[PDB]
Amino acid sequence: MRVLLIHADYFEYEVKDKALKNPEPISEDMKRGRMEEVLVAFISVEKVDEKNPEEVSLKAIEEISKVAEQVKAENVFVSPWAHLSSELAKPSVAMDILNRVYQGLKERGFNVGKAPFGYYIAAKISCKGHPLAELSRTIVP
Amino acid sequence: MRVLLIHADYFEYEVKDKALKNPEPISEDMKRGRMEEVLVAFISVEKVDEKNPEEVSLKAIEEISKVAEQVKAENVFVSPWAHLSSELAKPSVAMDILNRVYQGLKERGFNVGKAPFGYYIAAKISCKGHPLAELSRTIVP
Repeated sequence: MRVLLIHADYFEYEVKDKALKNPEPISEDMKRGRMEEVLVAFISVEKVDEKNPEEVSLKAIEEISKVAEQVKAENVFVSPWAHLSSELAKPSVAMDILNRVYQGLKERGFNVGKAPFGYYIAAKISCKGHPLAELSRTIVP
Repeated sequence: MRVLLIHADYFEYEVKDKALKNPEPISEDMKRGRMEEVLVAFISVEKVDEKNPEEVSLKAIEEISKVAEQVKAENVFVSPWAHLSSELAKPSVAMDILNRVYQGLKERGFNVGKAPFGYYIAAKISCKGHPLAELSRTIVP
């Protein structure tokens, strides 16, 4: 798993076309979402993660939590992101892990948001620019 | 070299604190910059690139150009980005390659902008959300 963490003033997205034939279904109100003062977690689930969904999820939960605690973000957003890796996991594994990370961050106490899987999405973000505002982490079994 | 390419409605940045003791010097007017309808090129220069600055630069020039031509972006922005790699090049090599890529994109005919090296930078971006709007490429000797 590869993750890019961005401490942001705001992050807003709008779902555009489907990238998969059968993407994640969504209500009208899940097409757009916005959070402020938010640690955005751009997550690229890999093939190698298929071997241990739960361990990988637990590490990602913890690595993301630490940074959010260190930067004093109460809000966290989980986004799927095909763009930190070339060996990517099949969608079942990807959605599995993305939901596990989403749930475990809720369990830690953050106000957590997410984006639907399997779509092209427009987004806008304002990146803060302090020293810990942009971090990347690599997570394996 | 690792590159993330983002086709954007706009990209605006503001230089904040120095990340290096001796960063790239800049006039007042280089502290902020904005472009619209722009292919932003987030570039992470690696250790392995120290071996062939010019080849690596030529490939990056071409890979970026193709995408800009394919997405019909006349504007290209080159940003240094420490966040696509763990084995990063020393700053001399990094600035060397970043300037070569900047110059060669000017030679191709794009209106090209860049950001200063060696600073923490705040930025905002609106990502387009069509299928080719977010691409990553890996470039080696």
